Amino acid sequence: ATAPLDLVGPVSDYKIYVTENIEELVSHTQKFTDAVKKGDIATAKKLYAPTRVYYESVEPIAELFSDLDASIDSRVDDHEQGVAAEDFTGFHRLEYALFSQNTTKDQGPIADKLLSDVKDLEKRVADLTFPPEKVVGGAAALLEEVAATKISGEEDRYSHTDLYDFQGNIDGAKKIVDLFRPQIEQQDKAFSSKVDKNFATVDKILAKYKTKDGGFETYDKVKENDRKALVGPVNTLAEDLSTLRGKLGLN
Amino acid sequence: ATAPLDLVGPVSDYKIYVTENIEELVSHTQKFTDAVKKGDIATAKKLYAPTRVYYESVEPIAELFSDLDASIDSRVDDHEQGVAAEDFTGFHRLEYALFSQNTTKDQGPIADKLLSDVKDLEKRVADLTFPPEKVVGGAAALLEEVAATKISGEEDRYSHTDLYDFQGNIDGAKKIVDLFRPQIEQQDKAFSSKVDKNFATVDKILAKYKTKDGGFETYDKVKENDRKALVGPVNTLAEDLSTLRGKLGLN
Repeated sequence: ATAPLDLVGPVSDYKIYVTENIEELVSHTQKFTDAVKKGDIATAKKLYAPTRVYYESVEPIAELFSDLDASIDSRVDDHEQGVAAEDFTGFHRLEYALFSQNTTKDQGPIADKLLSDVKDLEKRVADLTFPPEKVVGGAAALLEEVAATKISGEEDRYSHTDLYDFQGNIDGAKKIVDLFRPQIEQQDKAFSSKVDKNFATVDKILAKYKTKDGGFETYDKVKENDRKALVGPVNTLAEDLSTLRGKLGLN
Repeated sequence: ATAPLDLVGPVSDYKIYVTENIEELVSHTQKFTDAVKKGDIATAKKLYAPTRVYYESVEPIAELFSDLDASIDSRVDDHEQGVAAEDFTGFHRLEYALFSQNTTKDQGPIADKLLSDVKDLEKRVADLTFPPEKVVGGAAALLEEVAATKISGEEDRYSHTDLYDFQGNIDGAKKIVDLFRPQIEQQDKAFSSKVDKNFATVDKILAKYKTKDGGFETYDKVKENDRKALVGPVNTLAEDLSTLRGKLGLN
């Protein structure tokens, strides 16, 4: 097995990456929740998806905090009581108010809780010794999440900003693969190029829906043939990435 | 003496009719909310629409208590926050849990409040001096509600039991027309025959969707031809019935 300290290079660089994304998450969530508290629906809607990109890019770490992640990011699908669940809070609760209902009424406390929760997450990440097995395992976890809910447009059922989250997951996974390139190369000379090709295929389909202002079209614009073309490469990436924990001597 | 055709007669009889329906509403609501608290989803679903018929038949009086009516019977449409509104309670809040979400989780307090609210309504109706203009105008008020939400199937957006509510509104309006028939036919017997024929047309179409028990098909079963055939009679009735207050000197 591989001693975690032998992976300090890529693990340290990943914590720097996660920390930078978390700093941006906090600053964007401050602005997003301030807009909600101020009743500025248009500004809140514009900030929603760009803010979430920073969370979706660091899911391998955020999901280590199971209850906090649920507070920040649970979907309607996660609640027996649906949209009416008292425990349905965070981004998707505000997504419903802003995009389906066009309101900020009584959303102030939900916005305040979301800001408090992301500031909590920032502190927990600062305190965290990053386990390389969770980092390395995180790329496969991200691609499994893409396969489960993002290809089908089931992450943002009211704003339909799923492509922002999709691209964030992919970017967060590619970052992990890139950082561990030397360690992968020591055991498997062909692996990085194999996954790079499938990442490039996914990135090219996603790029068909980027906008000049720096965003994405809504999910209803994604053609059925592009949706179908994503399934294969995403599944092959998930399978390939699922071998890395073992290959690198972490489990 | 009191004249034999004095309006104190039919208004008294309407309070009896409303009182009898509210007695049934309380007993059925007890059984409906008991099932919700028990977790018996199948029984609660079967009791939902027959319970509501008694409320829908007396809406001219129930809607005089604005906050109570909202607590018992508001729709998602009535809430800026939609399904997540804390003040979304009563029949349609439980309708969402039972029919959309297939759950009774945490619905106990909502069921307790619905039973308490209909018991409140029962006491308020007993204490109420019925305003004769609200009684006589109640037939038009009910037909306007049919035209606004029942004919288009927008009353029960999760259970789709709108035909029960449709028929209940129609029956409650026909009761008012029948009670004031002696006074109306003093003034305009041709007008009364015109109203009866449109009621008979509506009842004949609705009867096409009755089931073997005193039930109705769900709204999706209503053929588009039968929907368009309902539109004319309902709108003629809404206009004709809007003249009753003036015909009886209550404007």
